[PDB]
Amino acid sequence: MTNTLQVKLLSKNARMPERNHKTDAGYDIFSAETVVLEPQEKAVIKTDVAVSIPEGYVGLLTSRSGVSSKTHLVIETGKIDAGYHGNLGINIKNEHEDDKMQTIFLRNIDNEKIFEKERHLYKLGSYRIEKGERIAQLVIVPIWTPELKQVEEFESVERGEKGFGSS
Amino acid sequence: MTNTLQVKLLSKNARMPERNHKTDAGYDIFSAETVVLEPQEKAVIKTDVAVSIPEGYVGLLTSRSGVSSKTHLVIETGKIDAGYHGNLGINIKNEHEDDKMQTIFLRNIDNEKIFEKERHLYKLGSYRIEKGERIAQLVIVPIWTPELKQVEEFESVERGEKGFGSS
Amino acid sequence: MTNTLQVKLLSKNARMPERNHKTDAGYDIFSAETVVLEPQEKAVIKTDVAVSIPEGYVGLLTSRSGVSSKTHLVIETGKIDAGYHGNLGINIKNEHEDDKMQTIFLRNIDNEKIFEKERHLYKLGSYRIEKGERIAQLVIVPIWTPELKQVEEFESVERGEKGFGSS
Ligand SMILES: O=c1ccn([C@H]2C[C@H](O)[C@@H](COP(=O)(O)NP(=O)(O)OP(=O)(O)O)O2)c(=O)[nH]1
Ligand SMILES: O=c1ccn([C@H]2C[C@H](O)[C@@H](COP(=O)(O)NP(=O)(O)OP(=O)(O)O)O2)c(=O)[nH]1
Ligand SMILES: O=c1ccn([C@H]2C[C@H](O)[C@@H](COP(=O)(O)NP(=O)(O)OP(=O)(O)O)O2)c(=O)[nH]1
Ligand SMILES: [Mg+2]
Ligand SMILES: [Mg+2]
Ligand SMILES: [Mg+2]
Ligand SMILES: [Mg+2]
Repeated sequence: MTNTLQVKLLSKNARMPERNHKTDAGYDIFSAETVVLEPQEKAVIKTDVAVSIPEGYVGLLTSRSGVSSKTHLVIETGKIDAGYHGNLGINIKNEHEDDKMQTIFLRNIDNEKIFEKERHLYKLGSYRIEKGERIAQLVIVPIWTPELKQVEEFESVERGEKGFGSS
Repeated sequence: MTNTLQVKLLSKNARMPERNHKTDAGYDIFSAETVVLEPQEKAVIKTDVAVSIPEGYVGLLTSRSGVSSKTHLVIETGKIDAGYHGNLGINIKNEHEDDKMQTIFLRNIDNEKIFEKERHLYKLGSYRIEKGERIAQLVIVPIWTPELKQVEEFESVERGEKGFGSS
Repeated sequence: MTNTLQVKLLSKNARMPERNHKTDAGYDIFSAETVVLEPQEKAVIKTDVAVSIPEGYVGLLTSRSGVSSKTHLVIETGKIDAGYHGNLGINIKNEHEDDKMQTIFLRNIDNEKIFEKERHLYKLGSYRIEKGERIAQLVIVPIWTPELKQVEEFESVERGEKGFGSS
């Protein structure tokens, strides 16, 4: 049949993607690892989840408005090709500045201070993404993949070359 | 009928979205508030506009090439679910560095200095987004929302696990 | 016929976009110029390539997971309107911090040090994008462009106003 997406859990640490509502457009993706990201630090957070997006579609592995509005964790949107059967990685950076100051509080993905019994010194603006937290979503859209034809001029001429804030 | 989108203006400060051309793919969104963003400062700029995206679609509340190329104002693309009837917020950050230096000129969304009769000291790289300025656009695309089926291996095996700059 | 996209090479420095696989969702875009980007520096890298996206579609000129995961080069996704026949520009920023330190090594788009016989002093975190390197991709998706109808309340009431990390 159609209207079905294959998903493969690559470890015990993985979790099956879930739609929040029937109305909602994507599936929440869970982190399969606990990671501390210092200011300006980049990482590819593993999900231990693979999918088989069929042809004529592309998967947008993208941020959640809750995480992106509350924290300086920035997720560059991954375009999951209709073929990539590997481990989905979340391309992330802590875009907080490295101002050289210290603190004893990490911050969670809701920007709340993490209280812990054992005291540790962290760089200010550091985040902990915990195993099993919702940090991304996958929205699947159809694509158009025609063959390209080189030309010296186009088929028809109103917008033209105007762009980059021309109105 | 179909081919119609409901829009609700939540205040006098709101404005109806507009297509720039017939050719263009999205609707320009207007700020309903005047906001100053210092370097590294994050905000959710209200539009006082709500919409009812019908099911099988998602709305991409996204940047304009003019604003994003000229300024360090970065808009994280919001995915407006086919259901969210609330106030559309523009998830924004001033990604200019906080170098500790001062100036008397704010900068507008075209990166032009704002001249004002009364002198004030601002942090360098600060922006003023004025009420009624075009700061974002909404592009609506169809989505594919199938039911997920867990598997141990996929239906067919060429790309495979290769990614993250493998070619 | 349909299922064809017109492309126009605006100079000798341009190159025709290419699909990596048959499975893949987009066309790799090549830089038509050699550019050095210092920390925090913004640019619009020219491709010397134009396209005619037909109506009912939009082109996402977007990052590659290889470049974005390995370097601090951030590409803001351009929405190419179904009409824009101009030179496609890659809206890019070097999001590496300006920590005031120096080095003799530029970095390429794989984050590898560039060894050169003549010694030069660069700012730390500077990148060289060379003419003919793959720095972006174009994914084309269909759009929905209805006429807007203003209302005081919506046609039907479960999600409602809930958002920005409400679950
Ligand atoms: O965030 C991401 C982005 C991409 N990917 C995977 C999916 C995609 O099929 C694959 C390659 O994506 P891109 O074509 O955008 N990156 P690049 O062109 O550099 O790699 P390749 O040379 O393999 O195409 O990497 C992720 O798992 N997470
Ligand atoms: O920039 C934005 C992003 C999202 N939104 C709204 C639209 C969407 O329906 C809602 C939730 O979007 P996400 O699912 O991407 N964020 P999150 O998953 O954190 O919130 P929720 O738990 O409500 O799904 O927030 C905005 O108004 N502006
Ligand atoms: O990265 C980009 C982004 C946009 N563009 C072009 C394509 C698009 O048709 C045109 C305008 O895009 P936007 O509507 O998103 N920018 P803006 O609304 O500021 O400019 P205009 O006033 O011309 O619509 O600029 C690029 O070439 N590269
Ligand atoms: Mg959600
Ligand atoms: Mg526009
Ligand atoms: Mg920054
Ligand atoms: Mg590719």
